[PDB]
Amino acid sequence: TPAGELPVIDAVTTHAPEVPPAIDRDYPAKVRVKMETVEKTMKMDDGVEYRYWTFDGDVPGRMIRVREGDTVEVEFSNNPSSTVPHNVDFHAATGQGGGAAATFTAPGRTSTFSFKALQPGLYIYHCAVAPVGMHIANGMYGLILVEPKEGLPKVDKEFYIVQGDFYTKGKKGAQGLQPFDMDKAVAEQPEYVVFNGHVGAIAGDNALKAKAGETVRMYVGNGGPNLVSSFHVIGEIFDKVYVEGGKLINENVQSTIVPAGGSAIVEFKVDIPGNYTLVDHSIFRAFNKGALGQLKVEGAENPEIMTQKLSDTA
Amino acid sequence: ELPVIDAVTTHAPEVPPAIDRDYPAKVRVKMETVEKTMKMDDGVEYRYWTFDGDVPGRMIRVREGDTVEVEFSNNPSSTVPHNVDFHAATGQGGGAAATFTAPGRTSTFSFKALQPGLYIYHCAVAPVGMHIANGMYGLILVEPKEGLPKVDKEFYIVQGDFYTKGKKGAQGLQPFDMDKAVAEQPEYVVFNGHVGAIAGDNALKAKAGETVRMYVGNGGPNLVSSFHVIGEIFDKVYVEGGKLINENVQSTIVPAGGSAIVEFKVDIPGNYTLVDHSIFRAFNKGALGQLKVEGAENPEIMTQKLSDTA
Amino acid sequence: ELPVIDAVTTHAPEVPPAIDRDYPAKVRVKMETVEKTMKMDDGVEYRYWTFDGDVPGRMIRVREGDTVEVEFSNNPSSTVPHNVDFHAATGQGGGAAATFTAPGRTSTFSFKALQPGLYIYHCAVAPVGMHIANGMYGLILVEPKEGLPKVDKEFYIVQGDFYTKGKKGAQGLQPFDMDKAVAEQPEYVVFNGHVGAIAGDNALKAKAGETVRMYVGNGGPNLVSSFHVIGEIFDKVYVEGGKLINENVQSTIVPAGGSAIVEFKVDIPGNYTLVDHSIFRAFNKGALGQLKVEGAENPEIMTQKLSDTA
Ligand SMILES: [Cu+2]
Ligand SMILES: [Cu+2]
Ligand SMILES: [Cu+2]
Ligand SMILES: [Cu+2]
Ligand SMILES: [Cu+2]
Ligand SMILES: [Cu+2]
Ligand code: NA
Ligand code: NA
Ligand code: NA
Repeated sequence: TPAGELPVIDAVTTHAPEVPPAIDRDYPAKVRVKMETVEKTMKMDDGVEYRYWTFDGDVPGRMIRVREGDTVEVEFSNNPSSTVPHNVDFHAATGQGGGAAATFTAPGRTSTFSFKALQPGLYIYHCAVAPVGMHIANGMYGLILVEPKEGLPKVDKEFYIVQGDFYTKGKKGAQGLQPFDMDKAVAEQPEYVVFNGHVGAIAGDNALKAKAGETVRMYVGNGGPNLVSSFHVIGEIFDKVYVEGGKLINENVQSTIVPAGGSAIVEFKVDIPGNYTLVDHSIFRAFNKGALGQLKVEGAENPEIMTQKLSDTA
Repeated sequence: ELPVIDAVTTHAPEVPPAIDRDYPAKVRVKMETVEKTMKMDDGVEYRYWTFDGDVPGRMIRVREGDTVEVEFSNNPSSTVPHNVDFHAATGQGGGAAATFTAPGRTSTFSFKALQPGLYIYHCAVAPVGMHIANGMYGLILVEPKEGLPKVDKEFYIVQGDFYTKGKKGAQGLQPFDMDKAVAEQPEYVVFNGHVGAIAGDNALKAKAGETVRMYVGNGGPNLVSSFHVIGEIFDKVYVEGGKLINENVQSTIVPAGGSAIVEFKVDIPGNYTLVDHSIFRAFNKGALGQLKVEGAENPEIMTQKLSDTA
Repeated sequence: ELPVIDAVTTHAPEVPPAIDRDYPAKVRVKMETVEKTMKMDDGVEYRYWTFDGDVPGRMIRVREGDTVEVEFSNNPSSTVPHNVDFHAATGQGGGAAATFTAPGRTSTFSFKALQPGLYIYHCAVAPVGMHIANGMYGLILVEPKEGLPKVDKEFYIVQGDFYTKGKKGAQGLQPFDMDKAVAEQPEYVVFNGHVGAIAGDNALKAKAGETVRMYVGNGGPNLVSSFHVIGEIFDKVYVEGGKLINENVQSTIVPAGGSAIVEFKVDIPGNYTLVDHSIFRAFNKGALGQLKVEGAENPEIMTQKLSDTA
């Protein structure tokens, strides 16, 4: 069926950690997506600035949500102030470079192309301009969720989380604007490992929020470029894991691998209030390089699941 | 309320016996944190921080739906506080906040084991990486309500990476090296705390024809293990320690802060070698264990060298 | 006893024909270990240690329940002994002890392939890591008794990490660098022994509409691959080379000393890139292959650039 004969729907995309609403369609549609590539200076950590290359102004790019069988029409613009061309490779797309050749766009230009989402899953998209590693390492990646035809189960809370490793010339903590360091990248020796582009992006005042009793689903991406994440939530167990973001489901998992350029979906029920910490359990990444997020859960205590310190004695 | 049962815990590589119970119970566990100097390798000493005096901590075995009440003691000679985060526990820090214990003090708390699996537990005192890197980790097995299938031999194996200021082989007491840890460049990668801890005279033992199950933990702090047994194939793998079962696997990933269960039947006698198949860890950094199998040879499965010609 | 059959082995990226046998057989395999200098990249030489003259070794294909008889020769020009450990073999060293062969000698031994799967084989002479790092690894496929599903194209792909004294790009003969190996800091990461071994004029080839299966091994010694095909999605993944099947996976882990099988149908023409998606390995260290697919375009699946405006 030609895509021009399908009803046209403007995509609802979200900035991390938000997720677009679930799709209540039982028929294919032509989904129009607008993306802009912007090079901009942002805060990586306290007193540390970095020149990010972004989809739509932050890291990761905005999340896209479509249904298996949809045609995705992408209007791809590269901001005039950009120093280099950019494009996008959708791991959800079947064909040359996942769309990279069709979306090769110089600064001040706009490209359009479309692809059919043939297979459900949770797919990384990222820039593929040479040198690809640099474009990825500077923050050009995001997730597109392709729902199964029948949809996914309903859950109370959904979060959008993408891990990435960053390579600065100075050591972590070195102040000022820090340029990209190709040698550390080739050596796979990052200074920062973060969720959603920046240290503390989903921690402290920016923590994720939920209420006791709610079911939580996390769409977890790994833009890399290099590291593989042992993803874990302190204080919780994964009721379900879509292994490597695929169809296969594992259960009762404490820590699951997220491949580089890959993904995973994890689900768990937050039973009792508390502060839950997302980490890459290659643990020195979490507590020394920034691979640390927080989930605030409010509600009524339940001693039957866990008690506090009942006593301390000599 | 629930009947109270004293936990049977075991020092690696031993495993507690399977649970013959069909009802929930309150299982009492005693844990002590002890800082002590032990041998890492020939002529190399290390200041370990341990649960119950060695690395890994003692294995705990409970049943889905049990209440686990932990009596947590910190030796008076300890220099810092310690606690425990059970990946099996649901709630704040897996119990870390409730078990924050200064030297010479005892804490108690409890949690219900809601989900079966094989869960790492470890200290979570800041700086978390250092407490883990010094050896404070172990495994707790939460059986399914119906139990696990019977096997002849069960082993308790936990990999960890260690960071010494001196190069591997440097003699004497070797302090923890924060810079190498942050860089993820360990000097030692071992099973159960020390080079040779389950090799040579400390090898695991079985008999030909017996079914073997290994509960494999990875305390990290940083490395991911490509776990493999030289000379054998995994008939079953509980993927990442979860419910999903894989079969006919030669090498399986054990995530950092994660686990795996593998099963295989040892068909013929011989020495079978446990390794992290990121192989320079095994044969240069110490990630090497041995399973000695006794019994009658069988040429139909494998022969010795049949001929040597020019 | 058993009928005797001479093995059909293949040079990468080719795969032996599927087995149309419904009965067990004695499959005779001849292997020779050869040390030889070859091109790693433009103007870069390396002293490879090989099974049968290249990296990886030739692929072996047998049926579950077969007896594999190996005639193992070590070329007289070799400087050290070599052997082979089959991850498919059950028993001492996977055959390493039985095939320990000095230069100019020949060893024979046999093993029964008890379990189906896709198994790494590699040399295990001390120092094991160096023998592997110099290129001594390959794959043996043990079919299930009922065989595998039919596919149009089958490819044989093995990733390996290499450790040279000089930085990648340094011209001339590059010796093995033990220090970088222990640090797991490779200069080259390649498919099938060399930069470009399956790219450009050596690219893999298929036709639009064909189903493709890749037998993907990771000889290591150290790295774990996030295997990905740019422009495609894995319809099927035999997780870690085992019996378990995943679907709709973009990137799958290949453990060190492990394997994976992936399947996908190439719908439209184009150049598809095999990479380790630890992406600096692909575009800076050489872990890059190409699958060129010819056929008729289909804008319904993907279009070219439809417009370029201001
Ligand atoms: Cu770009
Ligand atoms: Cu990609
Ligand atoms: Cu501690
Ligand atoms: Cu933990
Ligand atoms: Cu050799
Ligand atoms: Cu091996
Ligand atoms: Na829960
Ligand atoms: Na066996
Ligand atoms: Na396809």
